[PDB]
Amino acid sequence: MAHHHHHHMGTLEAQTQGPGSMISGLNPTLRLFKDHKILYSNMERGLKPLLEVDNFINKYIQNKEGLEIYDKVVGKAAAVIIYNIGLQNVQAGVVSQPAKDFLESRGIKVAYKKLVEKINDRAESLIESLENPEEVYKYMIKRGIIVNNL
Repeated sequence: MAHHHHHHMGTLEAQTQGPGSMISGLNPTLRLFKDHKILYSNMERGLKPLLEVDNFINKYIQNKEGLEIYDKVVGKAAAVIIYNIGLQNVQAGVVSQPAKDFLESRGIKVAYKKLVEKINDRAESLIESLENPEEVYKYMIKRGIIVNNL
């Protein structure tokens, strides 16, 4: 038994396709992981840096909770910033002694390298309570170690 079909006009009107993507041979010097698995990949310089992905962590990263991060150099600015982000699992290539100390002191599990005892910054010998990142942040402007440029 066959069925006779009733014909119908297509009448379709589609929309433009979205943008593609690009890579850089420099590779993501900044990175986010979950269960050591690559969650996200980013640069600290260029468009959408470590500063901007911080400036909306909550909005960009829904899974901020218990997440891991990777950076280049944990200086004073990177110490205050990582503390501002509030991540418990971090990795870096290099780290300043007061920075590594502060991170491990907050109970942040970190993987990084540098053999030093003291970075010559006068805030250390002046400020009694190294609890508040805003005290050192001002001196961080004074020495200008907020910009990653030697």
